[PDB]
Order: sequence, then C-alpha cells, then structure tokens
Amino acid sequence: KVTREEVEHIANLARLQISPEETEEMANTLESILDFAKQNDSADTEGVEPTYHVLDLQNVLREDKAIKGIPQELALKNAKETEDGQFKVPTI
Amino acid sequence: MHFETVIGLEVHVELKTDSKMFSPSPAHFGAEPNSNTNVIDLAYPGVLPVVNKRAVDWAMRAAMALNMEIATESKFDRKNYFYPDNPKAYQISQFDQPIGENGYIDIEVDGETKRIGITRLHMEEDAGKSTHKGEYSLVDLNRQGTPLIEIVSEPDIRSPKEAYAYLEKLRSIIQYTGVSDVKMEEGSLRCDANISLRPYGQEKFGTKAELKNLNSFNYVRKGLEYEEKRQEEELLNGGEIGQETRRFDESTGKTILMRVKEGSDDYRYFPEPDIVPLYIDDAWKERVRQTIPELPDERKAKYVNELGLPAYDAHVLTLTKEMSDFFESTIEHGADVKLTSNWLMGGVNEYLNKNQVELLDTKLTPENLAGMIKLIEDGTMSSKIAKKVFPELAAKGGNAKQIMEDNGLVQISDEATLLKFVNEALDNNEQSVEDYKNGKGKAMGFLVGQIMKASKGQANPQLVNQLLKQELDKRLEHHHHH
Amino acid sequence: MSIRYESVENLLTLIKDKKIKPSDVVKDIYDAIEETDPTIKSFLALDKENAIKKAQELDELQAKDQMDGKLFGIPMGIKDNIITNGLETTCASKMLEGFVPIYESTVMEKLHKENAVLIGKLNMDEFAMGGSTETSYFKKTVNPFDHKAVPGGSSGGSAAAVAAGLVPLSLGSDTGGSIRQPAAYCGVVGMKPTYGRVSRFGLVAFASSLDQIGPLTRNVKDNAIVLEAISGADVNDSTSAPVDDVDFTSEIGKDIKGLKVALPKEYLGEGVADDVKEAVQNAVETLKSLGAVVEEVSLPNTKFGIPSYYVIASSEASSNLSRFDGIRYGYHSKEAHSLEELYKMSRSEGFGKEVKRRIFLGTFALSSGYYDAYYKKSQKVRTLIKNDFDKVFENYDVVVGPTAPTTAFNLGEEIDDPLTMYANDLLTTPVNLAGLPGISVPCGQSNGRPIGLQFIGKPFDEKTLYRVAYQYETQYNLHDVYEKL
Ligand SMILES: [Mg+2]
Repeated sequence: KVTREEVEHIANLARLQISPEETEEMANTLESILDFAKQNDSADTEGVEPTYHVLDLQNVLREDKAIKGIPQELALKNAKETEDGQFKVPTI
Repeated sequence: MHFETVIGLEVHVELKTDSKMFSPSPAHFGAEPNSNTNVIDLAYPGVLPVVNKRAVDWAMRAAMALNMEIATESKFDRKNYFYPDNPKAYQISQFDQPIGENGYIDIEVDGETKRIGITRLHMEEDAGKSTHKGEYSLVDLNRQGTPLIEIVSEPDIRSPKEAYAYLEKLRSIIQYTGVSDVKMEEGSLRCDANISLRPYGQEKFGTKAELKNLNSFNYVRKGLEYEEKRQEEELLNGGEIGQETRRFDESTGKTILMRVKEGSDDYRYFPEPDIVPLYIDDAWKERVRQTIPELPDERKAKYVNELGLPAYDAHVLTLTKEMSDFFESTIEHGADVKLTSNWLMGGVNEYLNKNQVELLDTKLTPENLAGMIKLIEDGTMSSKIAKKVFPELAAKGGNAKQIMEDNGLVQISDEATLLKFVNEALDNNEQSVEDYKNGKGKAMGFLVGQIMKASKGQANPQLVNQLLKQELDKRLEHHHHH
Repeated sequence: MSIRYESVENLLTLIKDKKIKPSDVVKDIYDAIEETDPTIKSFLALDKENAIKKAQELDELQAKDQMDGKLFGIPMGIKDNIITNGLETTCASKMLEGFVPIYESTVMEKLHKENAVLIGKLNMDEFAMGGSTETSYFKKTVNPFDHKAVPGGSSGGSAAAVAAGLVPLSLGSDTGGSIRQPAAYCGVVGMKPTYGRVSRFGLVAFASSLDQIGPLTRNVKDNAIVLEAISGADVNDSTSAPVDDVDFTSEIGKDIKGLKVALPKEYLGEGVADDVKEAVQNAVETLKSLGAVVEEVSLPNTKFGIPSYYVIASSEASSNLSRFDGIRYGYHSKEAHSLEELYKMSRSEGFGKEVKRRIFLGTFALSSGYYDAYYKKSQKVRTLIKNDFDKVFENYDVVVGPTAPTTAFNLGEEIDDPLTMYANDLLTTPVNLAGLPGISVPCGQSNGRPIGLQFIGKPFDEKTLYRVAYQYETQYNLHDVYEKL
C-alpha cells in the first residue's frame, strides 16, 4: 500500500498542495488506481520495445533563421504580476 | 591516510546559432527584458518545439572534435522540474541517446600526457534569468531556449590542476569548431565540478560535493583546491558523509554549503513526443566531419616535429584557431618562423590583452606582420624601434617600412653613410677636432652630438663613436689658413 | 430554410447559388443557440460580434462573385482546448478562465483561410480529462437525444452542438476516444484522424503522443469535407505528417463490394452491453448486404487499452500541465507568499479534482523506482496493441466494432466513480495507442439513446473509412431525427 510520506512526496513533485484529508484519500485513491494500472502486468512484453513515437517520421528540422520576438507588452499581457518588464514572483 | 581525488566536470557551451534551439526567436538579444521571446519561449498553452538544424550539425561537429562515437539513433527527452526561468516546467534535453558518447582529450600537467575520457555530449535548451530585487525575483525569458550542449567528462580527473588543464584543452578544441566563442566571462562556457575523495586501499568514498559558481578557469582550479582540502579534513575528522551542493565564494576562495541532497533529484525523464527521432545517417556524418579543421593537438605536433619549434611555442600558437591560422599565414609570407612565433606569443598577445581586442579585429595581417619581422631579421629595425612600430601597425595597419621612415625611425648603421656624417662633422668643427688632439674637454661627446643632429637622431650611437674615434686618432696632424 | 439543420454540403451550395447571405446564415445560428443552448449548454465563449463582422465581409465577396474557400460562409463551433487568437480559451478550467490567447492555432488558421465562420467555443471536460463533460468548471452539457443523459466526453460540447442543430460542424480532440465516444453518445459522426494528420500546434496538450483534433458533423460527407480543410503538414508541429493529399471525398459514393472487414471478437466481449452488441451485429449484416466480406479476427491486447492509455496519458499530462503556474498567464493564487506556495496554491486552486488526480498518478508513474514498472511497461503494451492491428491489416482493409460499450449513461450516474467511467473507453483507446484513424457513425438507438458503430483504418487511409462509412450510412442514419428534437 501507499504510505503518507510517499503521497506527500508525489504532491511535492507535482507541485500540488495537499491537506490531511486529501493525503489519506490519495493514499487509498492511489491503490485503487494502481491495482487498475497493474492490469498491464498481464500483458507479455518480453523482448518488446517500448513505443515512444507512434508515427514513422524522423529528421524534421528547422533551418536556423531567426524571427523577431514579440513586443514586451504582448509577452507580459496575460501575467498577473509584473514589474520593470519582468514576471514578478516571491524571492527565489 | 592517503586518498584518491576523483573529479568530474560538467560543462555547458552556448552555441552561437542565429535562432533558439526549439524556437525560431533570435539566440542573441538586447537589453530590454522579455523582448526576445515568442509563445514557445513563454510556454504558452498549446505550443510545440521545432528543433534547430544547425544546432544539431554543430553539436555533431563538437562531438566529433572530441573523438566521440556519434549516435545513429538519437532523440530528445524532457527533464521535468519547476522553476521560474524554466516556464514549461521541463527543459528539453537528451537522456539515454545523446548525440555523442565516449570521446576523450589529452592534457598536459607534469611530464607525460594523460587521456581524460568524455562520457557524453548532448543537446538541450538554456533557461531564462531571474534577478532578485528585495523579497521578490524578476524573470527575464530572453535567454530561455538558447542552444546549449552539455559535455560531461568521465570521472578521470585527479587534481585541481588536471581540471584546469582539461578545461583549457576542451575550450581550445571547441573554439576551433566555431560553434561557440566559449568564454566563461560571457557565460558561453560554463562548468560545474563534482569531487569526492577515496582513501586508498578500499572502495568507499567520503562526502561528495557538486561545486557551483565557478565562473572562470582559475576559480575552477581554486574552488577544487579548497574543496579537496576541506574534504581531506572531513575525511580525517570522520565527518558525516553525504551528497552536498556547495557554491564557491570569489571574495573568499571558499565553498559554502547550499544544500544537503537527500536521495536524488527526480526529473521524471521521458522521451519527448513532440520531436520526432533523429536518424543520423553516414552521408550526414560525413558531411559534418568534413567541416572540422585541423585541431590543436595535430597542429602543435607539426609545429614541433616539422617546424622544430619548442613545445611551449607550439602550445601557445595553437590555443585558438585564429592565432594558429595567422601564424601559418605569416610564415608562408617568408617571415622567420622563430621570430614570428615570438612576436605572436609576446607582443601580439600582449597587445590583444591590453586592448581587449581579438586578433582578426585589429589591422594586423599576415602580410604586414611578416613585413615587420623581415626588417628585424635583416637588422633594419631594432627591437626597441619594433616596440614603437608594431602598435601602430596593429592599430592602423599599413606597412612597417613605411611607418618606420614616415616617422624618421630608420637607423643608419652602414659605415658608408656614417663616414659621410663623420667627415662632415670634422670639417664643420675644426676647433673641436683640435680640442680633441689637445684634450681641451669633451670633444668626442660634442662631435657625436653634431652627427646626431645632422642625422636627425638616426646614426648608430655605438658605431658613430667607434668610427669617430678611429678617424680622429688617424689625424694627429695640423695646418693653418687665413 | 432556418438553415440550422442544413448540412455543410448543402449550406455551401445555398450560399454559392446565392439563395442566402452569410450574414443571414449567422443570424439563424445565433437564433438557434439562444433558443436551444440554454438547455443543451454546449457553448462556452461566443464570438458573436466578430462572427457578424466576418459574415458582412463574406456577404460582399458573395456579391462580387469571389467566394473562395472549402468552407465559405460555414458556421463552426470549436472545442475550448483549441487556441483561438483573441478569443477566450479556457479548456473548461478555472486555471484558464478569462485567458485570451495571443497566437492562432494551426487548425484555426486553416479554417479562417477556407472562410468558415467562427461562432464560439464549446464546452468539454476540464483539460480534456473525462468521458461525460461533467467536470467542466463552467457548465454540464446535456445529450440532445435525452436531457437526462451525458453527451459523452471530453468533447461533449462538440458532439452536442452538432446533434442539437447549433452548428453544422465542430472540432473536438481525441486522446482516448474523446471525439468518437461523444459522437457515439450524441448520435453524430465523429472522426479522429491518423496521428499526424492534423496539426497539434495550438491544441492545449493532454497527452502529446495520443491527442489529435478531428471533426464532428451530422453526416459522413460533411465530415470528410471538414477533414480536408483542417488536415496537412505544419512547420509549427514536428509531428504533423508530410502527406499533402487531403482529398477525403473522392471515394465517397463508391461501393464496398469485396471490402474486407475485420470484426475483433474482443470488440463484442464481456463489457459490451446487450443492446449495443445487437445493434453492431445488425450493422455487420448490413455491411454484408452491401457486399462487404466480414470475418472475425482477434486483437488480443484490446483489454490493455484502458490501463496502458491511463498510465501513458496521465504521465504525459503530469508534464504537459506543468506549465500552469500562474506566472505568465492563467490563474494566480492571491494568498501565496513563498515561491513554493505560488506554484502549489495556484495549481491546487486552479485545477479541478479529476485533473489533479491524473497529474498525481502520472507523476507517480514516472517517479524513481516506479518508472519501469508503470510508464515504460505501458509503452511496451502500447507496442503490442499497435502490433495487433498491423497483423490484422495484412489481410483486412478496415476494422469494425461498437464505438462505446453502452449508450450514454445518466448525468450524475458515474461522475463520482472514476474507475467506472474509464470503462467507457474500452473500444476507443487502442486506436490512439496505435496512432490510427477511427470514425464513429450511429447504428441504432436503445431507449432513444444512440449507439455508435466504429470503423478503424490503416495509417492515413481516412478515404477508405469515409467510403465504407458512407455506404453504411445509406442504409441507416439519424439525418431526419435531429431537426425533430
Ligand atoms: Mg544541462
């Protein structure tokens, strides 16, 4: 089964806040889902290569030609917090 | 106890392409924050990565220059992590199929050369920039997405000095490929160092540290020197072992603990679905291989075995491709090999450093430089006069001969013309001539002065003096006139 | 001639023959929306002002005899995860409520070029995760055939708006059956083309290796006409296929005598309801009556479609949705103080429960120690599922089966049951896993609710799918029922 620490670890990796209630919920929610996911273990994948790209296509490259960036005002248009032409966030 | 110092270096090189790695925006930007971005760099909902063709070719070229095995099948992977300068919350990089693998470079530290293996070279994008300003940080994504190649060495480095030597050679080889300017002061060359000590006899290591903020070749060696000693003391003091991330302090020369890594950072690496796989065929590899010029090691070998130049000379002259090309172009113009080597290593490099200016950005040319060297070779121009002409030639170009005479710096040393000055001096200074025969004072000094005036400060001091004395001595005679 | 129930094909003719002005076409559309959508609730942001303006432009072109475009004057509804420059695109999430894009998605660039008229955006499950559209942060779309039933998901709005006679065409997106399942539930035609057939540039990503935009219409031919307009290579999407031939109507009308149809035994397996099973078996007989050769085959790894899909899509989502941090756009938690809180609070407050559930599971599936056992294992299973089809296509032209295991279920019946709702993707997920094209057309009704028939084809063989689907459609369809709802 899933431990509390492991749950909090996943939430941190995903950058999601989690409360005591939610933590226990996911503790169980996780198994119910893992048991569901474990259905894949019934498939025989011996010697089988994983599929990363479903499409048979390779070498799609873009010529190195620069295209001017958009105006600063447009790049910041949808940002909630900005200052001096930059995105503003709590100290890093 | 005795211990083995194991060091590994993680280097990043900025490719000087026109556009970004997975975005069409410019790789070079101005001063206005967030003026060099597009929806891709901004990680807008729905955007996709479009890999830069030249970036791949250049990554391949660099890998080949490092003697690596070039992948046939290669792809990109997402390195997942949240950070303000990494908008997508993942950096597109390469995990298990890097462009290059298992290369190496030879270095010189003490006596025999040592081969340092280079595990891999892979492509990825750079992050944006975050500046503090009080209790908050400001994010500028102009640099986000710029092309980077990561070069990880095998952990074969055994001392801070070796680390410096590795970096110097690596920098030189990459500089020759022309894919980057690789300058730490400008950030086009970056290096993080990883070090840990192992007491001889057993296999366990003491604490391991990742060193950050090594912004120069000297700070790298100095950071490692201090860390190696700190770790030695910890080893002897039985201090706790662990994975540390420390930042070097330039104003102190020490390393400060940034964090005590617990476990391992989980980047949830997985193959990037948005970029189709790379299938690097023979023709492609052959095409790129043909763009690689003679590299440092091969050139200095010739300078030593063929030109007979000292190992020192061969090393300095091949530090950069431009210096090497200039040297070769100058000696082909008939300039003495040894003299050309000396001027490039000394006067030229000295001039370049003093004016913070690159060789090809001066007015010096293999032609006008060889010209100057020839004048010093035949004795027409002294080293002292050379110190006056060279700077003028480098600054405004032209030709040594012309500069020398158009300034009255031509020294007269041929006994022929010098005899003319001497004879004129004797005829025009009869009283002094006799004063000499009578030792009435400083006749010799006076006569030499007149010649210096007559020759406008060109006559060879030592030679005038000698010729003067000779002729004066032959004349212990006399006469009269009204 | 309230043209709300006219086909794309017929509407085109009406406009070209100058029997109606584009401006009046648009008036009819908004009248329909005002009258019917309060009930159906398929639309989110409407673009009425711009739509009226565009129609005036087209009125002029009509007058001057300069009516260029594959969809000249044709109204369109667009799923809200498809970027529309200057028009609110929310993905039905609080995370992007009020979000106005500053660029244009490729499919929209193409549709505007063919002169279609943008009517508005359509409701969907939040960030395309779900099979009923009930997770929408804004409203719960209902099934036009039964208002107590769900319209399917995640493209519920796209299916409903078309079935309800609001627009003649809509675009949806399909990651695990998100276009086909709702088309099946709402009794309309829905195609998820071959992976790479339609650009993903401008499609807010769910699962990059599975997602694909596709059209929903009231008939097969209208569907092919629309696919023709949105398909094609795109320099902005490296996964878009370099296939310039986008002629999908050329085979429509030709017979299917001798066509080799494969019926997988697993597609009529235990999880398929009796009424759906009966309708599909009758459809198989219809296919035979038309001259097709229908024989049973086996796609043995079918049962793994749901879990492989779930793991892969969730993992990819745990990466594709990581850009949402409230920094550059979208929801920004006002009460966050530290950087960690900004990320965590903006994401926990901005994302709905199902979305966070999937992000969590995906993050876990990719985490140290579980990666091989979950994510990578699923990618190997995906290979097996693709191999199943390859073997069948060596001897058969197309694959047929039900689109969904049951008719649409009730609103509120499976919404608090995550496990249960995914069961509805039994027959659709293998298609995305294999990257194949798949189209759903109605083949019957049970208690008034539509049943879908699915045709799966070879890579880029949408022409053949439309050919067989059209022939089946000549025998059974709901063309006359729509206008009667
Ligand atoms: Mg790196």
